[PDB]
Amino acid sequence: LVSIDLPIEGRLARYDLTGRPVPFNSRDAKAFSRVAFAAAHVVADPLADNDPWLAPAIDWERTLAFRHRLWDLGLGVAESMDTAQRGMGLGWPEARELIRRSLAEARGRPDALIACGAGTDHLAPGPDVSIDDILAAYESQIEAIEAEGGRIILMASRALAAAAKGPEDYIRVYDRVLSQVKEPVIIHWLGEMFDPALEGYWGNADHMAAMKTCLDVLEAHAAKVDGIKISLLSKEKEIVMRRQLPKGVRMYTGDDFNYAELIAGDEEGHSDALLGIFDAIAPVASAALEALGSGRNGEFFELLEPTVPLSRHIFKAPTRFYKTGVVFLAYLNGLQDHFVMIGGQQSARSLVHLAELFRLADKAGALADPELATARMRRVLAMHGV
Repeated sequence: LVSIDLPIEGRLARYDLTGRPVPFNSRDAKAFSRVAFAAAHVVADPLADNDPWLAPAIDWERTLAFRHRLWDLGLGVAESMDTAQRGMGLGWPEARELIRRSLAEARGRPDALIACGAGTDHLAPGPDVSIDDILAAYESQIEAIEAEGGRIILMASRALAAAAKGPEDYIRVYDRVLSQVKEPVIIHWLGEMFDPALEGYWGNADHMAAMKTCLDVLEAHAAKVDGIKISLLSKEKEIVMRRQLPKGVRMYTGDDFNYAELIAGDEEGHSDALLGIFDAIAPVASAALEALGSGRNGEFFELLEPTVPLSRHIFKAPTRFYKTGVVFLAYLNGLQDHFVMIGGQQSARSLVHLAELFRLADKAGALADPELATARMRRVLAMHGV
């Protein structure tokens, strides 16, 4: 019986932990009936002589240990993605290095699925940045990744969102890029709540009309496109899109609010998964993907539905700070020994939010080690003078 006093409404109240941790169990992806990636976070080095809001310092050992944890659970790894703070703390040089190390770890394992974010993030949006400049940016990163034997997740581009004079520029850019990739790609449609500089991507401010342009690209280069990850957090928009998708082009859900419903699917289809939440609830997701693969849909929901409130909390407005809840949860689970983040983002959620995160994590069976989680929460409260 573990109990802790936690902040609610300016005051402090008893919370008794009541969750049964879902036990960590090693698993092979073949036990699943879905293709599931976790977009994995980065562990900062808390001893480096960096300026924390200006430039990052990474703990490689701790960062790579977390990729192995994901591979162990059968989950794939989506590297240097939005969850690894790409474009918002993690520059291209550090992203390229993380990609390089992770690929090398992967080849060291029989069971390591991994795909690497390739984009434009080394290029500043500019009033005279050209389409050619943008193609050069994409191919530069794409070639860098392919040289390390990586499959690509094709990221949305900040410079293109600012240079594009309509839908036709997206068509041309993705036409050259996709005809020049060497292997099937997963296209990433990242919404503005995650990246405000990706405003009106595909050439329209309206998501329903931007969808049209996006669908057109996938039709045009279907063989070169393994899938699309949508991160708009609009569940109706995903369902409508996954039904219009070409033969052999997968729908990877990016919807951390609605993943359980979407992964299980409807009477028309399901979607696969490429989720930042799968990082934070890795053990549970694994256990549930196994149940789903065993046609045991009841246990799938029993395991996953309790995480859903935790997830909605972690990704709540302002949503771009979800990474804080993810790394805080890693810290509670002892996957790292500190709560220091690239960009100094440990501080982007209130204490009240971190305490609520702890309760929802408890009730979702997402605290692997409740006693350790509780001690760590206590150290965090003490630091805040509680």
